[PDB]
Amino acid sequence: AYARTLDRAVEYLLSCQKDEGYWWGPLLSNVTMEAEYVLLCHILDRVDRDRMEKIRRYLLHEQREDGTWALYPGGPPDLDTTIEAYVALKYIGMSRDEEPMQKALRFIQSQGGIESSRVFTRMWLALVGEYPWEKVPMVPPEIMFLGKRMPLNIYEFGSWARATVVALSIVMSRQPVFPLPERARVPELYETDVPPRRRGAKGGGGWIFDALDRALHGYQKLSVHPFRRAAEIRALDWLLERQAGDGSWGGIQPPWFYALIALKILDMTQHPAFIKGWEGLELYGVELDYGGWMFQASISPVWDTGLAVLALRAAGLPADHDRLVKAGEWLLDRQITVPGDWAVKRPNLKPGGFAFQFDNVYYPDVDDTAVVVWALNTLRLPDERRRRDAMTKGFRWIVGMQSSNGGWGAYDVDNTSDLPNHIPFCDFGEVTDPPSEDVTAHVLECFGSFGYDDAWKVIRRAVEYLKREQKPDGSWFGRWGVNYLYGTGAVVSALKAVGIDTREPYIQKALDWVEQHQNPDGGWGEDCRSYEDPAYAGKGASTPSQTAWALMALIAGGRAESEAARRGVQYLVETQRPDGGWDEPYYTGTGFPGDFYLGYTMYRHVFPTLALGRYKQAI
Amino acid sequence: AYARTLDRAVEYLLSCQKDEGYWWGPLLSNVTMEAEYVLLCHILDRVDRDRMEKIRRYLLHEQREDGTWALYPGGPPDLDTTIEAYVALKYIGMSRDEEPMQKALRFIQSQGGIESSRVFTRMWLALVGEYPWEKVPMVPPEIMFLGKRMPLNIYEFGSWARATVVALSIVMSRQPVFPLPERARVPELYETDVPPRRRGAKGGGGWIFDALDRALHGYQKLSVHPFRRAAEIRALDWLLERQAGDGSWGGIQPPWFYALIALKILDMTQHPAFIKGWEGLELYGVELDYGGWMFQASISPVWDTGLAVLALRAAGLPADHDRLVKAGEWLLDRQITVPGDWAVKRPNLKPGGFAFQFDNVYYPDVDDTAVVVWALNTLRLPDERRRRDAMTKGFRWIVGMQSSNGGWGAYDVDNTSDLPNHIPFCDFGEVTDPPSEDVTAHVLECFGSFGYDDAWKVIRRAVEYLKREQKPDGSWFGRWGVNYLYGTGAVVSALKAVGIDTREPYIQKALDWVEQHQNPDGGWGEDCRSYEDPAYAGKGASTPSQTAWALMALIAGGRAESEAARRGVQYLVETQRPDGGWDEPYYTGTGFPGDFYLGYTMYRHVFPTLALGRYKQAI
Ligand SMILES: C=CCN(C)C/C=C/COc1ccc2c(-c3ccc(Br)cc3)coc2c1
Ligand SMILES: C=CCN(C)C/C=C/COc1ccc2c(-c3ccc(Br)cc3)coc2c1
Ligand SMILES: CCCCCCCCOCCOCCOCCOCCO
Ligand SMILES: CCCCCCCCOCCOCCOCCOCCO
Repeated sequence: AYARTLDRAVEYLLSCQKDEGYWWGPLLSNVTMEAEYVLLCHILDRVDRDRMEKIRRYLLHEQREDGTWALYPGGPPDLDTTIEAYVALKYIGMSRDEEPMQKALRFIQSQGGIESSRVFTRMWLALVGEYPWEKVPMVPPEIMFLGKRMPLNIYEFGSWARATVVALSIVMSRQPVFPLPERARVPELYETDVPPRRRGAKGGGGWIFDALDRALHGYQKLSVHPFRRAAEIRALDWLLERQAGDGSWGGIQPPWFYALIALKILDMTQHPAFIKGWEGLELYGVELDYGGWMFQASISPVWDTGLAVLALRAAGLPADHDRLVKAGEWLLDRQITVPGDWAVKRPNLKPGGFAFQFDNVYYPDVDDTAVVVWALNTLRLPDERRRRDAMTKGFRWIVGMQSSNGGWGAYDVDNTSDLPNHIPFCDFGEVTDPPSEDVTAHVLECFGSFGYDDAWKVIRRAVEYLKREQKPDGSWFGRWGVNYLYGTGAVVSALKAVGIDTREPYIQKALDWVEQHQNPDGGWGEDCRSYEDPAYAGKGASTPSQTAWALMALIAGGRAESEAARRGVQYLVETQRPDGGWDEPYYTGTGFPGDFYLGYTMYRHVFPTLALGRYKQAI
Repeated sequence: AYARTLDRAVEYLLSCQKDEGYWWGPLLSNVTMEAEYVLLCHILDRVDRDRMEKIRRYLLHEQREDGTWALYPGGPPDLDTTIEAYVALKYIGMSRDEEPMQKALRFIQSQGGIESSRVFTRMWLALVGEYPWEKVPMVPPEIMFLGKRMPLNIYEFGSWARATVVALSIVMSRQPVFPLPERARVPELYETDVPPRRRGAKGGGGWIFDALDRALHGYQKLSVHPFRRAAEIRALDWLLERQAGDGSWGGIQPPWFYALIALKILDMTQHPAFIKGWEGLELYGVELDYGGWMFQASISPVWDTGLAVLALRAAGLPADHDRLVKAGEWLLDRQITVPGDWAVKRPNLKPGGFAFQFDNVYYPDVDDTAVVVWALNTLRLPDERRRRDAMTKGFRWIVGMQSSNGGWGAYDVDNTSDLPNHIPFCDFGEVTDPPSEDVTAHVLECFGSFGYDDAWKVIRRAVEYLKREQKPDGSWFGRWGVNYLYGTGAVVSALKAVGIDTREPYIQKALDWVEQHQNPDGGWGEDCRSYEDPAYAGKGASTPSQTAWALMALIAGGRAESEAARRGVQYLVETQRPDGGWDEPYYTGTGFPGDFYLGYTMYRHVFPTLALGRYKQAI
């Protein structure tokens, strides 16, 4: 039956593999990437008329009937995203009249205008002079003086927030303004009567931080700021030391852009670091066949490759298939062997992790490292020496990364401070990197492959963590993947792999929850709204990936030979395309719950293949 | 008569001009450049068999009958240079037997062996483990803590020494060893009976520094060096901030190589600065037609271009010649507009200088700046706006650069400390950058072109400086050009340009000295030995450049219509080649008096043309 579905999915995957031996699907997000890019180009005075064009098609192409842009496809209109896209277009050439500009503007006004947008959005506008800097939450260079163990030192922030904070302190230190031509000024963003509905800090704003900010804005007005000169150079040096190989900073859009702006501010346009950071941008860009151009928030080569392998294996290909060897070899050359920001909390821990992107040595993450190591553990490569060795380093590193609650974060250990969540500046996404169910699950499943079972204390401490984090209805939150279907799929699969008994009560209570959300069409789907409103948990249009996730949960829990089970397999078999792939018009990836969603292009092909590969196993 | 010589020389220079509009002659030095390169490659584990070959041909080709290499062509065998070349060859493949290896080896031994070589040479050997680190003068990272105004803070060193000191403190901090294969070990460098004739610090070694070093090597042995971690990072950041656009450091061989080694030491071979620093090297390399390959100690594009223009103008071409405009435009794009290390002593001084090489913004020098500005002053470019403006900036920068004694240094103001000259480490070349007669002269002649005569206090203070520095016999030392013929030529030409009276006693006493050293063959020549033994001052085989220098001195002093005068013109007119150029098998350039000499490839063509252009003027 499905066997053909598999043979067809397999050959399709293999056809997507690049020459070097890896897989690399693009990463989808929202238009703030390209919108901010346009603005960046203006700040750096490096505008390419042809590029703007391609960007205009894209922005428009992405706008909806109502004239707005959302975070995820088929989602509620987003203010910030729409404001930024609006300004972007007006600068590229559009007139506030044109149909699109019209629809958007009205939606923006019906929301309280610019005064209701996240800090970033107001900050960008502040940068081109369309918003007073005084009203933007202040982050001082002096934050660079806080010690390793102090309230709000930069290492109390998540890796992704950290670099941004550093780069920004330099920018906010100078509060520079790069005026836009009159043709693009957007005063109309204020022209509204609706009351400005301000978004506050993630965890609520104590009156302390409120005061402190006003404080800082006042100090900012003084004529002399002693040691500021030094605080800046401190930040700069911090940035210069960490620049990634591709010229980015962390391989993520934000800090990269801010860092570049900051160098511009410091008259360092013709310094090696600036030049490289600038040229690097192109690698993250993508030519859209309909004429547009988009910029990736980040890139997932390693990750894509890692899952690719595992899927193709669980599928059927030989642990030494010459095409998988190409990948295995490639992966080995990726292993990070030098200290990263994580060493600040683990000085005696030997380097051995992996990054998400191509060349980002200071920020390996547990998730990638776990999947990669495990994927390798399933291959037989020529140099069994290096494979054995690689694995062991990565493994040890993963173990040394385990946090205090027996769980695993993504980039740091016990990056669980609560302080950062209350600053006025932090009103978007996550700011800290605490342990999560999905990463912890992936780790356990990694160790699982090696055989380490529930006996080992490390594994237990972790299971205890998961057991305590389970939800009332028996599901598990999905931190980096939409959502409960993603998490529950992870945990169960993991627990199964570490020897735990699939028959336990809590396990059964999870599998039940799964069968319970199967859509009429036989598959499963969970919409990104499930982060904002619970009624959506496990509810949504069926997708190949999410279906594949629920299947893995079922296959692991023994219910492989179920109705719901065989039912979901049908869905995949039917919905598959002639070429072997699958379609998926919905995002199944999560950047920040409720704030930033991602579309992992390869998910639709790899997870269905891995789920099917594992079903063919249960028989 | 000579008119043809000029026409011929002119069209020749014009044929040497690159497309972009500049001139760029190679820079000759000695084999330690290529020898150190070989070693560098070994340290970085990046050896290209093919390149090694090209370097062997070169090394050999440069060796002399006696089996030694000298600093300047036709000079006494140099120990350090020969030791380094020896080791280089042995590593590339030579056997201690072969004729070349034998002759060299014996010369080395007849000198006390390795124990008689400069610090650098022993250090390089220490790096590959052929010499104990304990016996190498120690320079600690902690030097990074001395304040702006303190004994031996890094800004008390000359720009070229500074960067090296920083990069090295990191290296000496770790005292790393990169072993050579047994095949190349050079124990035989010790096998000698002759007493080791040790070279001491430039200005003498007080017993203090002697003790201090011993102190440091002791502290080096401790198990804990508090804050060293930070001293290193201070150095690292200092380097990271100053890397040049081409990836070099200062556009000079030394620090660039050391910095690269230092990054390697810190596991930063995957960092942008290193990759760029590494790829940058190729630009300084040069394919030799006989199969060899050489590496330039530095590059003189700006300088060459600057003089090229002036010569072609004084010769005759129109101030708006389309071919000179190409140059003028090019030069404008070169002006440095950001703070350099010089700002540490001139914070309120506006940037406006120029560098020697292509892209080296933190180290513009007075010499280049003066020649460039002045050369522009002689042109008529399309955008008279930028020309007017640029000049002004440069001018101001030059003025603000004048030191305490009315003289001008090269890179810094009053970089005249005496402390650095006594450290055990500093046994090679110059370590400080004090004012010199030639630079000061070039500056005066620059201003001179504008009009600013002796009235202006600036000019006077300077003339006073020169007047006091003149030698007993009426000559002027040549700091960056071999030597008295170079300096005296500069000064006199300058003084003439600033309105002074060529008839004065001291002026006449100079011109006389000139006429007095004219060689029988009608030309002038001064050998590089004139830095070690006075009997050589103004003595040596005639060269096109030095002849052209003495001519400018004579033409300026009114004695243009002299015997010696017309006599020297003959020399040039005759010795000139059929193509238009001139030959010059001798170095006329000076890096460090008595320690490092340079061959300016373009000198032989430009100065003769400029001297001839100025003779055609006196009629
Ligand atoms: C899929 C598995 C998740 N696991 C953990 C691997 C790591 C993935 C990379 O995680 C991120 C995490 C954050 C980001 C951002 C981003 C976007 C906007 C802001 Br504001 C800040 C960061 C852009 O790309 C990102 C990628
Ligand atoms: C011709 C005019 C001189 N004027 C002033 C312009 C500046 C020229 C650059 O001066 C230098 C000055 C020093 C160096 C070194 C060098 C070589 C060995 C060591 Br050790 C240290 C530096 C290599 O190249 C150099 C070039
Ligand atoms: C000069 C110290 C070299 C020793 C490196 C250990 C650094 C420990 O990391 C602590 C914080 O820095 C995070 C890592 O990325 C650092 C890059 O800087 C490179 C070498 O200092
Ligand atoms: C963050 C301060 C930036 C202002 C620096 C100017 C300081 C005065 O110059 C001191 C000497 O250092 C030379 C500066 O240029 C080198 C690179 O350092 C980068 C920031 O300017």
